[PDB]
Amino acid sequence: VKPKDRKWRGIVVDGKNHLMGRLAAVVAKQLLRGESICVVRCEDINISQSFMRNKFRLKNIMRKRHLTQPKRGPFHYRSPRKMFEKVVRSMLPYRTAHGTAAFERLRVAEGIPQPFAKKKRCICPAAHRILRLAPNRKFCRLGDLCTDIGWRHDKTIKDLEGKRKKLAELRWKKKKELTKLRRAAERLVDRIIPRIEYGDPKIKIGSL
Amino acid sequence: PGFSGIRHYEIVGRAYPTEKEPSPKVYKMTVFAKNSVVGKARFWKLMRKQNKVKKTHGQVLQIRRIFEKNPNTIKNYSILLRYQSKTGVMNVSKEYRDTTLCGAVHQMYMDMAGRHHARYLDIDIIGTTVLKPSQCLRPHIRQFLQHKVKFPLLHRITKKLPQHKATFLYSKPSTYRSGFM
Amino acid sequence: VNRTVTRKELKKKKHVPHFKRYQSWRHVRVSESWRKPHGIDSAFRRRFKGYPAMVGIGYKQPKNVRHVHPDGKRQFLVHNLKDLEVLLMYNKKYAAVIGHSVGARKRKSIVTRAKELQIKVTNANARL
Amino acid sequence: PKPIVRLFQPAVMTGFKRSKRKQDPHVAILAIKNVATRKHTDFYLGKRCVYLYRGKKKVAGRKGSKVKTNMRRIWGRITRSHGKAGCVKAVFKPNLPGESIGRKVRIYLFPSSI
Amino acid sequence: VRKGPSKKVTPTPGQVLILLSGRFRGRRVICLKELEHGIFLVTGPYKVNGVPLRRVNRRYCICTSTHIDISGLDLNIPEAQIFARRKALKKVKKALKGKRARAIQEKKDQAEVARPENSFLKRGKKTKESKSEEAFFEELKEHKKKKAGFKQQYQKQIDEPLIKRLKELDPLLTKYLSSIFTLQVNDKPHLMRF
Amino acid sequence: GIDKPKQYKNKDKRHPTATNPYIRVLVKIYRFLARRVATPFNKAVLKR
Amino acid sequence: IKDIALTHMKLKMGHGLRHRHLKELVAKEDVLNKWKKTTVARRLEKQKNKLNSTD
Amino acid sequence: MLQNQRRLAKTFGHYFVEPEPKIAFVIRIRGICDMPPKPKKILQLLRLRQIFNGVFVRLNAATVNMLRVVSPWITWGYPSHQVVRNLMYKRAFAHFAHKRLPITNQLIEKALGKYKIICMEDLIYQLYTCGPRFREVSKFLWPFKLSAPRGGLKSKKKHFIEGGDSGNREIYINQLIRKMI
RNA sequence: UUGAACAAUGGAUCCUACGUGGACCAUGACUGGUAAGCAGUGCUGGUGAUGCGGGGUGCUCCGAGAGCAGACUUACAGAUCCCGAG
RNA sequence: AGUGCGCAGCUCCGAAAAUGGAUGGUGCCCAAGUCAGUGUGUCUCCCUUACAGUCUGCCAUCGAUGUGGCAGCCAAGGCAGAGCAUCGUUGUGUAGAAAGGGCAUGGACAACAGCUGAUCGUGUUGGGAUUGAUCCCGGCUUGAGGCGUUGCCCA
Repeated sequence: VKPKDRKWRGIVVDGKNHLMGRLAAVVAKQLLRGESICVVRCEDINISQSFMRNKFRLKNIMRKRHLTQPKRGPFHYRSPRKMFEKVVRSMLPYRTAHGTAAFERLRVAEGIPQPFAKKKRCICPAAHRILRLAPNRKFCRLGDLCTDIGWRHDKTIKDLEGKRKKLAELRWKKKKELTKLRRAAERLVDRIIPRIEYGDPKIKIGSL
Repeated sequence: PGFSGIRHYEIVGRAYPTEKEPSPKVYKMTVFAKNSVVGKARFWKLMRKQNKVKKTHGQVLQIRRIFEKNPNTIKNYSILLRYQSKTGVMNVSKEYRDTTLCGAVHQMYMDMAGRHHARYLDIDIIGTTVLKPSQCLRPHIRQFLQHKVKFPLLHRITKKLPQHKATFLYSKPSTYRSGFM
Repeated sequence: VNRTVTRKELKKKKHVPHFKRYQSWRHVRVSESWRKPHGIDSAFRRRFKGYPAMVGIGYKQPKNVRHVHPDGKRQFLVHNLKDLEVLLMYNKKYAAVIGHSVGARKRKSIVTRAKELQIKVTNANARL
Repeated sequence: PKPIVRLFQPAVMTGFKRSKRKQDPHVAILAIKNVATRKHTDFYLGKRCVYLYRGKKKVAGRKGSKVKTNMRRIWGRITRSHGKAGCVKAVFKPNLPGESIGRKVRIYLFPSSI
Repeated sequence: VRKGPSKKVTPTPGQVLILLSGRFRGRRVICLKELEHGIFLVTGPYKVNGVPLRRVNRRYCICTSTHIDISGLDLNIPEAQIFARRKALKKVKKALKGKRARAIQEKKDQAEVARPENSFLKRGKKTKESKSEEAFFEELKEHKKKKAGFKQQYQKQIDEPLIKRLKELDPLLTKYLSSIFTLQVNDKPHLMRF
Repeated sequence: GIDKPKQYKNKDKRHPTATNPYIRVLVKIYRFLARRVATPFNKAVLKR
Repeated sequence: IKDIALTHMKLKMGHGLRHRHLKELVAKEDVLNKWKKTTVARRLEKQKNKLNSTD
Repeated sequence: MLQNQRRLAKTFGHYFVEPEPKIAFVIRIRGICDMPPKPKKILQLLRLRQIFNGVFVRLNAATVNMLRVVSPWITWGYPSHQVVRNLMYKRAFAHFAHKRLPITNQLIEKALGKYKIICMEDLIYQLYTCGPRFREVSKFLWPFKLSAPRGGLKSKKKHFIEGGDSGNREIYINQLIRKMI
């Protein structure tokens, strides 16, 4: 991991199965409240409507260009991570000092790179697609939309994620064995010193 | 249901006895209104426009808020109403399973608002009645009129207080559990 | 009364802002000294939301502390030993400010006599 | 070393008292950790709170410690609640700085009444 | 099941308190008695906690639900001699404007404050000075030394029968008081009873 | 704000416009008299 | 139904059973102990005991 | 005695026509800008020149026909005995000597002794139960200033019957005064 | 019962220096015109002369009216985030 | 149960303009759309805040009362359109006005036994006072072929 990211500490949010704008808004409010957040797996973020509807929405968005010089015009990113960063930017007051401080606390990433794969990632219940969208309703995928408008790196990240998942499975099995024998150690000590629990009327000044 | 924000009144009124009419007729309305102010309002809105007796020339003898006798047994209330639309008036018969008549009336009002964009002051309750389960003609009522209705809770979202609404929830949820936490 | 104003009541002044003439910061011809705006479209005169303060009487301060200095004392411009002898009985309310033109020879005598009378001279150390 | 012990609750300064387009820099809004309802702010009502920031020069430290430090302190009090989601209105002296927003503030358990 | 009315949570003699601030943060002490309204004499024993005979505001301590049954212990202390005034020349900065309330609520305070004594030259506090920075420093050292030695008398006079009582009561209380109270990430003060 | 009635301004004249100090002395005398004798005649003379 | 949560057990009873019979059914079927022995009961009890625990 | 009459009527199946209200507390809910001339003049005559100012008025033909025409700017209602008492003991000032003086028993004796009224209890009695000297008491009183109510108003613009906060709140003005004191 | 209510620091008698005499906006009260951010009117209120809260922005809408401050509370209207308030 | 007429709510078509663009942006989809209800002196979450309402302090205005030595005594005030004490009311403003109150400039008549070579005035830079017009002072320049404060009058 590069030095500046070795220095990194914060919360890691699994962006998979999340509604894009609700995610963005939760992340934005928390960044303003001063949290550092890294929204990981931005290709697996969900958007609330049909694939074709969102494809046409992105088409009409990218229609907007500065006619005198486009290289100065609205930038329309092909990466899911960068699209998400722009939605979060829009939710933030990025044209102030505290607003740019929040936006620089934002730490969006694609796939799951290393400083964040070494960390416990969470999910926002509000903004979660399963917990929010009715099953009746349709939804799309940000990586699908981004490969539709370009973004040649979907499969490149799919392979890397498969590799990461194999390593994670190895570590998960080792962790299962270690938690087995850690319960073993706990019971071995439960023989020596019985665990005193909160549900006890014995804990008092005439006892103890 | 819970807190039908509606109180039932059985208002009784007449006109001030003039010397030509020393005993004017007496009318008794049944009004489902938020409070007694709105109740008496509706009573006089019917006194005028059905009897030419005006709030200023009339006289309320009783008001009598009515409380539900046994709110622990479910009844099937059929409400006959009429309401005004953008076009003219339409007659409606709807029915609701509820433990209280005021409950069924709040249910009717919110249902009419939902389905037809009707409003309280644009709905006028014609008679209400309680039906034996052999007299309910709607499907969404006849499906619960069985004795041992039974169903699971499948895509549940586990309502929880704001005190412990996890903003980040480092665990993995599951929409199909029993949902104690 | 030969009574100095306390710090308790000096700190209860009412925060007069730093009034300025509007747009005295655009031009060096427009001086800093206040002038009531008489413009027809003036947003300052119309008191728009984020514009500076408008000189008024609400900012005027109580009689007990108005013109009192952070010393707690009012000032009196003296040029003679006569004026010191005038302030003889109010050495706690007033402070003898020597006039700026009074020479060193009379400043010496004023400072001497005023320190015998125990009147504070705000500009005691002026010329030698 | 001596046992370093924690007798405060962290909060975040969530800006000043404000309407949509104007603000009151005298009354700061603070969101306290794990406090997410208005009922839970009755504990912290009245407690003292300090905002810690770092200067460059060394200012005098604790009263009687006679050692200086780069930390600087703005003390205040939690005066009331703010809304329903567990924010409080606190008043500081001097008024909290502008780069205090989005920063941590310690809320001590004194004056205690339990 | 009875909610009951609200009461002023207040320290009692023999109640375990938790100091909220000062040199001893979060240490558990035993409230001995009240000196002034809202100020209490405490000590988490200097052998158990290391907290000496000390005073505390009712506002910088948590009143836990742990009562020690301090019955039958000699708690008599010369509070004025032990804790000096530290503000010499008690109430003279300006010539007394008169105390011109004549019977009640000024006289009943002035007489009640003319009753108590004064920590004399040894048990009082020493205001600072230079005397070549040392002729004061050394004498202050031995003054402090003898004052501490005079306080140790009463402190042990309380703490020798007070430890013999808490060990007599149940032996884990000494480690209960040796342990310091801290907040961790999952502790919410607005929900913690005491 | 308040839909005000007219704030009271006393119509009557209560300061001598005369520049003669002795007319002012007479105004002083008859202020004293209209106060601490309070007869209609004294009030009239004060007015005049 | 958003406010309730379903426990693993069930009784054999008709609609609107009076207290006279419902209390004897819950007693005979031992629903309180069969509930207190569950996992959710113990999670909730540890939570509530942490809550009401003294210093 | 009124309760006994109601008891007897309910016992024997009669109608107790409740005595029509005599006093009403009137509160100015609307502001002062954009005021039509006749409502402006009638609010002046009612002494409701400030927003959230209240006055007691007698309810008869003359006063009601004014209350109607200025209703979009006022609420009014029939206050309870304890609401009258709280108003008098916490908000009442004398309109005397062209000043606004805090009510005292000596000031009441001076301004109203002519009518055998000596104490604040006399004022409260006449106000609640009009009595002969309601006019003199109410004139002696200065229009109550009340704070902006806690909770707040539903909507200034509608009528109380329309969910808003105007017109006649026959008994729900106690709920409003309680918020405004 | 001093013979309707409510209000009322008010009624009478005068003198006198000015600015203004381009208006405009809103509403089944309308007239001309197909209509107009058109032209001409009526009642009342506003703008002009008026800031403040909201309507993103806006001379006229909705609230409310403006000495300097402190505390509390609200109006209109609001609470995904921007942006205080679920 | 099936088949007809219809009637309301939302949705779809009807629905086309020229820089790229606008429910304000983001976005939202059991909504963050829409229709209702509910937040009760009571509510696990009905809360936010205008220069508006309430209370308080101060400023100013317009008044009321007692006075403005014939006073219980000191302290204060002590110029009768002044001052003193208490209370009450009211504070937007273009044109316009004030027999409302002040700041400031040149000079005459007067007062300050005013200041000035132990350094005037000017200017410059800091400080203090003032709601403000503006006033006072320290430093430096500078050095007089001087200046200022109060009343009043002529501009």
